Amino acid sequence: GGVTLFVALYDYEARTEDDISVHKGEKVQILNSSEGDWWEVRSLTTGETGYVPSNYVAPVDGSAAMGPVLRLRAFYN
Repeated sequence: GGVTLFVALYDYEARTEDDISVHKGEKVQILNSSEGDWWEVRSLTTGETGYVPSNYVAPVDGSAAMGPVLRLRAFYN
């Protein structure tokens, strides 16, 4: 099957040469989630890659979201 996409929850502004800026709502592909705190991602709006805080992204779909979110997603699908 295809990639599981993630979405930026919050705006994040890159401060160094290692991180990347993302804007809330932008989708990303996860490249390296082998650290808990910082994840390497590909921006699906710029094509750039770099690290963002793991807590600033969440899966777009799937099954780990709280029950009310799963129910609302199903209702509007």
